[PDB]
Amino acid sequence: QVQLVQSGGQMKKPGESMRISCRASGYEFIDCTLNWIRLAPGKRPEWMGWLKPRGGAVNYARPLQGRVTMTRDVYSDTAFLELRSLTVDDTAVYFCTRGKNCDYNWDFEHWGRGTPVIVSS
Amino acid sequence: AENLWVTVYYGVPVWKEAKTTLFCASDAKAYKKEVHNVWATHACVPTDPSPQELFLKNVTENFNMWKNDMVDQMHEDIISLWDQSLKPCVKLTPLCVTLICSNATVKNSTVEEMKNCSFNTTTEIRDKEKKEYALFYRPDIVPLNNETSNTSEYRLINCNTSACTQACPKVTFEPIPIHYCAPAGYAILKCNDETFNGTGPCSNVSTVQCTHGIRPVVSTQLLLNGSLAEKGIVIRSENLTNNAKIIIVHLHTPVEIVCTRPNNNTRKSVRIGPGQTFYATGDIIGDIRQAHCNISESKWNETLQKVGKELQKHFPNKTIKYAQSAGGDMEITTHSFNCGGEFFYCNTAKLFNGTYNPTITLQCRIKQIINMWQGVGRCMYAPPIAGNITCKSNITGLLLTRDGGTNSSGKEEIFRPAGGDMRDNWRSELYKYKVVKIEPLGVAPTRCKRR
Amino acid sequence: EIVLTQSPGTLSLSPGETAIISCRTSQYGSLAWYQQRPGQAPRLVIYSGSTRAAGIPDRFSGSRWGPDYNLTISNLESGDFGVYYCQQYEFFGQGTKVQVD
Amino acid sequence: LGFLGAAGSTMGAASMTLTVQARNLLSGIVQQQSNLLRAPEAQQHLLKLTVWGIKQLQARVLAVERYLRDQQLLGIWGCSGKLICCTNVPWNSSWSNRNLSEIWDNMTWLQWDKEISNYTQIIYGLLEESQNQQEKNEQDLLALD
Amino acid sequence: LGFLGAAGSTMGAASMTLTVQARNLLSGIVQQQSNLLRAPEAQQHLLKLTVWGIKQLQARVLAVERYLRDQQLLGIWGCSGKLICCTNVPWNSSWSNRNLSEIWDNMTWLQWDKEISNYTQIIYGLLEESQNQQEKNEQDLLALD
Amino acid sequence: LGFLGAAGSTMGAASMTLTVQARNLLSGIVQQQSNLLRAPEAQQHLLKLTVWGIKQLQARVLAVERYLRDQQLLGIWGCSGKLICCTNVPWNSSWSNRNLSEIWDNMTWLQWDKEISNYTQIIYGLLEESQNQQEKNEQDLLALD
Ligand SMILES: *[C@@H]1O[C@H](CO)[C@@H](O[C@@H]2O[C@H](CO)[C@@H](O[C@@H]3O[C@H](CO[C@H]4O[C@H](CO[C@H]5O[C@H](CO)[C@@H](O)[C@H](O)[C@@H]5O)[C@@H](O)[C@H](O[C@H]5O[C@H](CO)[C@@H](O)[C@H](O)[C@@H]5O)[C@@H]4O)[C@@H](O)[C@H](O[C@H]4O[C@H](CO)[C@@H](O)[C@H](O)[C@@H]4O)[C@@H]3O)[C@H](O)[C@H]2NC(C)=O)[C@H](O)[C@H]1NC(C)=O
Ligand SMILES: *[C@@H]1O[C@H](CO)[C@@H](O[C@@H]2O[C@H](CO)[C@@H](O[C@@H]3O[C@H](CO[C@H]4O[C@H](CO[C@H]5O[C@H](CO)[C@@H](O)[C@H](O)[C@@H]5O)[C@@H](O)[C@H](O[C@H]5O[C@H](CO)[C@@H](O)[C@H](O)[C@@H]5O)[C@@H]4O)[C@@H](O)[C@H](O)[C@@H]3O)[C@H](O)[C@H]2NC(C)=O)[C@H](O)[C@H]1NC(C)=O
Ligand SMILES: *[C@@H]1O[C@H](CO)[C@@H](O[C@@H]2O[C@H](CO)[C@@H](O[C@@H]3O[C@H](CO)[C@@H](O)[C@H](O)[C@@H]3O)[C@H](O)[C@H]2NC(C)=O)[C@H](O)[C@H]1NC(C)=O
Repeated sequence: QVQLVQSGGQMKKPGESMRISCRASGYEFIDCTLNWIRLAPGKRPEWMGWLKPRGGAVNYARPLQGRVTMTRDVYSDTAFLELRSLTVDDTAVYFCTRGKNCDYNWDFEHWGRGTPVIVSS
Repeated sequence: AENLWVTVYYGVPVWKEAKTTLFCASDAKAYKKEVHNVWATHACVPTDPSPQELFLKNVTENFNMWKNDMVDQMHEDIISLWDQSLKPCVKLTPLCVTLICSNATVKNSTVEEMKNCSFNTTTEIRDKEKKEYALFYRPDIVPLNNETSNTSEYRLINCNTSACTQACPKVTFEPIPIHYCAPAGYAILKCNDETFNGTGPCSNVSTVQCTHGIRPVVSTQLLLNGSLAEKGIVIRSENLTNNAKIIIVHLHTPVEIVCTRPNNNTRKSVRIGPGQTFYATGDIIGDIRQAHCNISESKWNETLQKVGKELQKHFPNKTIKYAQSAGGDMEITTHSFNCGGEFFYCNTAKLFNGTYNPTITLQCRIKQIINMWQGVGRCMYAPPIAGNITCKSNITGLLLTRDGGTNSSGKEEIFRPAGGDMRDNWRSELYKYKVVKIEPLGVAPTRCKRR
Repeated sequence: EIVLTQSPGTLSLSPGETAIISCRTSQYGSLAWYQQRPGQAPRLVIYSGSTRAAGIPDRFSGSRWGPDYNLTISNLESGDFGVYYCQQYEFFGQGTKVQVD
Repeated sequence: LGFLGAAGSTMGAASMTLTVQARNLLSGIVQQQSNLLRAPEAQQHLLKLTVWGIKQLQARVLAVERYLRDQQLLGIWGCSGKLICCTNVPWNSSWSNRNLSEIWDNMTWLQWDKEISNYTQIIYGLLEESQNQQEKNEQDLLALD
Repeated sequence: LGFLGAAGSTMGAASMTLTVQARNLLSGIVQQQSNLLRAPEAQQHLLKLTVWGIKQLQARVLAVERYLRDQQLLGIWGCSGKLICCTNVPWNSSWSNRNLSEIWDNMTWLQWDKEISNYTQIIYGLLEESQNQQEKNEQDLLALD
Repeated sequence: LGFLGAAGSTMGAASMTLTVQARNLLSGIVQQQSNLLRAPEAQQHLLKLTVWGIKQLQARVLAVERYLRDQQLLGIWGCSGKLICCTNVPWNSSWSNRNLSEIWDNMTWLQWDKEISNYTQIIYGLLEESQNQQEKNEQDLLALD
């Protein structure tokens, strides 16, 4: 058994930066991978990224290159997502996820509560 | 049918795999004076003075590099030996008090990174204190633009994680090689054949009693001092479509790389207790220059085009494009690199600006409060070394990642350099040498009669 | 910029009946499905194309024959109809949905 | 080197070199007084507590456990020492009924005992009852009158 | 289970089940590779120094000593392997003189082995004399001419 | 005491007292359950980590290694148990040619095998091929028809 905590959804305007956090408890953070996902209804879900906390590694998605950043903090045991210059296209919900085991990173067993983000004007 | 064919034979050439321990072996000549612990310790055993091998006729076996346990075995063992090296001879540090610095002004000019800094340590008498020039080097100070650092005063970076341990001045650090060999009842098998994709049957197979020596030098995203490949270039990777796993690349031909810590330096002792001795940079002499490295651009471009003409083979009509570092902490992005006790951090942007289808120079920064391995505890503190120091190596491989996102036919494909997982510095050499156990009590129906 | 897809795009079945779904066409990789949206984050249904996932009802089982890859969706309910997805590594499907009644 | 130089040869050739494994089954190149290595020089730090000391003792005792267990399983059937043995028991009905020619002509043992593994306990039971019959017959012969 | 399945049975019945002790006096269920268990999962923490580590190694080597000592004491009399042996020596005058009837008809070894303990050394000495006579006679038989 | 009671005596005298070594080569007075000593009183501190615990484990396992290795070298030649043995190959041309008289009349083993030490591997190989001939002939006898 394991669970993931989130700070909820936050709403904002077009064209600025913002942040969102997630954390994990049990099945220690330092060994196994994390994966962000975006859900826009009426649009295809997009693999946002994956961060290996063991060494600060990251491989962002090419369509979002540059204006999205990730960071870790081992002692606090958290996961920060940062993005810049949001548009209405990014109207979606966000999640933080985990895999079954520490060798595969696609068939996601444990998901967060979900956090909507809407911008209209 | 006479006695319906029952008997038993001894010896019985059969074997099966088994997760089990491995063993030490090193050339035990020079290290008899390093009484304190070090990798190829005076303990263990002298290496066999006569290695043996034999080629086995018609043997068919499926080597599989990513599944084998022994890499994890050594990944635990080296860390444990590291701890047992920095468990004794170590002076727990009551550092992190109020300190104040300013621009060094060694010459009339301001130095690049050092800052002449005061420090009120404890005197030998527990009652009183005294001031001396002490440790500064920039990344290990929590800063502020005011007349002091942090918020006021300042503190060393380590004192909200764990107590950093002093490194033993007497203990050397070099990548002295180590062999491995198995106890009785176990043996090691070797795949001599080339063009091996890390899996599937290997035909040209030879049995070696004890593995060849490796140099377990720790580093990231630039495999160095590793044995060159058999021929041409080879990719050894656990799948490619699964972009999560890391992709290795290994070269037959070497490339010279050299780095220099040009400044002369001298360490000055500072006393911090009854018999506990601190060390740090005392003074600097001569021409001031940043640490850097030199590389021949022509050969680097040749090798990048070589790699390019390899991995194009794994795609029908796609095109490649290198790129600079992914991001995040300095540990993974820059080129981690170890040299005689001093440590180097080198920005690798200039080495990956190329594209597919005379003397490049690298900017680098020394670093003196290391938090490598797990990054969780056991931070160590090396002492600076007297005078200048230079060192060279043969680049052997690179650690790449494939990124992801949406793709279409005719689009470009992007690769980036990464690392971090120290295990992928170890799977480079030890893809050979499966571990195997012999079971000598098989049977077969055969006619016989005792009496 | 899409390679993955799945059929049929939309279905109209009552509660309690069975449906046949399939992902296409030929791109290699481990297949997967993610359950219909209940309102919160969805859960898994299947591993490796044909392995049932832990803590899931027994109503649902996949099948794979090379490019051919089908999933039978049996005994649907109003508490389980919704938008469900097909996935290989990075891409996802067109986002099918089965509507109850 | 033993079968590390002769594993894949013919069955007849395999039986001709079953001996040298005795050195290769107990000695070990590095753990102890091998055929190439004697005790190390810096043994003062070997005897003092060290990780590789525990490794040494673990390896030695595991090898001893292995050899003693196999040699005991071989000895109880009256086959001690004899590299080729023989038993007074037939083979069961199943699994049997394979032609003998290929097994001796060109077969290699790596693929042989794969299917015999699950039935291997049965051969131990059959040899056990063979030894029981043999020892009671020995007792009866011992009973002269 | 060794004698633990048939310890208290009749005198003759004990001989019929002496064999399964070979497994029951070397392997052990839990110390190492056994008839029920294999190597442990978290062996990285077992190989690293631990309170129970020395216990495991002590148990293994103690079992090895136990088996080897008595196996040698049996071997030196030329009785190796033979679960029932025989020697060319008579029995001494004192202790002696007890009838064979009850000893095999209903008696069990539990009530028999106590009183022979203090005299047990004497049997070793007499068996040693037997082996000395046998080896000198073997040497003389070798002397054909 | 083994040879320690009769080491330097005559050649023939040594063969007559080879037997008491079996106790002497495995037991040890002090390591374990000896002919004079049992487990120690304050064993709670022997089991807990101590320098002399590592000493006792090292010594006991080294003795086991020694005995098993030499027995195995003796066992492979079919000479197990037999204190006097015999091999199926005559002696090589070089080294040879020394008279038998002095050796058994007055020599003692201390001065004998020093010259034979460098050639001992040759005798091992000769006994090995002797065993190979013996086992193939055993197979031929096994081939009744
Ligand atoms: C990849 O592979 C390559 C190829 O193999 C390999 O290349 C070598 O890399 C090393 C650096 O890692 C090169 O540099 C060497 O550095 C030596 C400097 O260290 C000296 O000081 C150490 C500590 O003692 C100091 O402090 C005490 C107390 O303050 C003081 O008393 C001393 O005087 C001294 O100042 C000391 O540990 C060290 O080594 C000694 O001990 C080891 C272990 O016992 C022993 O093996 C050594 O022989 C030596 O006795 C050394 O004393 C440098 O000295 C050394 O040799 C130069 O100087 C000596 C003396 O002046 C000359 O005799 C010699 O000819 C050299 O000029 C050496 O230069 C080294 O040069 C590379 N190899 C080559 C061929 O160039 C890489 O390391 C590998 N790894 C990587 C990451 O690249
Ligand atoms: C490592 O990288 C791989 C890519 O490089 C990646 O992709 C694939 O992963 C799958 C894992 O499931 C591997 O497994 C299979 O490989 C076969 C190989 O093709 C040949 O063999 C099939 C036999 O398959 C039969 O059995 C399976 C069930 O096991 C059925 O689904 C299948 O339908 C068959 O009944 C044979 O049929 C192939 O023949 C061709 O023609 C027939 C008739 O028209 C077609 O039905 C068939 O689809 C094909 O067109 C052929 O002789 C593959 O065909 C299977 O579909 C399945 O993919 C793959 O080998 C592997 N890709 C490669 C190139 O190896 C791996 O996943 C990745 N590994 C990891 C761990 O990530
Ligand atoms: C104590 O431990 C911390 C943790 O590693 C050391 O680093 C500090 O980590 C925090 C983590 O959030 C940094 O936070 C900053 O947040 C702002 C928010 O706007 C952001 O813009 C910055 O980029 C950064 O993420 C913080 O900067 C960083 N450094 C300091 C001095 O707090 C910290 O150095 C350790 N020592 C002390 C005395 O705190």
